[PDB]
Amino acid sequence: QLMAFALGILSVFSPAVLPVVPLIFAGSRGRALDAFLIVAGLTISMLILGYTASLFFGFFRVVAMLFLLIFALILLSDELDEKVSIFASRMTSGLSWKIQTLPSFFFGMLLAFLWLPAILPFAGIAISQTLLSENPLVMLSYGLGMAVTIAAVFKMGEKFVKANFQLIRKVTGAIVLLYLAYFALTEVLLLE
Repeated sequence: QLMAFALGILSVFSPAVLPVVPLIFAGSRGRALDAFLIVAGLTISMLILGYTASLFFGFFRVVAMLFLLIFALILLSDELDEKVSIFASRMTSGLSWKIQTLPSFFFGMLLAFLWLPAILPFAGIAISQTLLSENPLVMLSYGLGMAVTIAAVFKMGEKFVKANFQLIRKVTGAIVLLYLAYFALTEVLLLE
């Protein structure tokens, strides 16, 4: 949304684990603020795709995601763990082009990169949905992933949690859902 980016900054407030190690998908530093801008960034380029650009910045979408992969590499670096291993699994579900790819910037590789920036912005579109047209399909698909994640993060407003091991699990569901919603060959237009 035109304020979802702002929503993340509030999240940054909530300190939490001093190391704030990628756990609450939050943050607690100056450099982190710069990273927050990136999550917001993914939605604007993509919106043009909604129908069929062919005269905007279609190329920008692939390169933009490439820079993001660098941030993703740190997650894999982790000293092995659960969700991290499963997180890689999203790549198998997410990728598609294989026995029929279009020689370019490895479109499919780029897509895997794309999921990590979102989430709170993904949360931002949903707020828009309640006060905008109708489409329970996204909500129903989104709802199971959304309810667990939204409740845990809300706690941050007052103060995050020690480092609830359960909380990390919520992050994966939101990420899996976003790719499917974008695929929806409908909506995402609205603006004439």
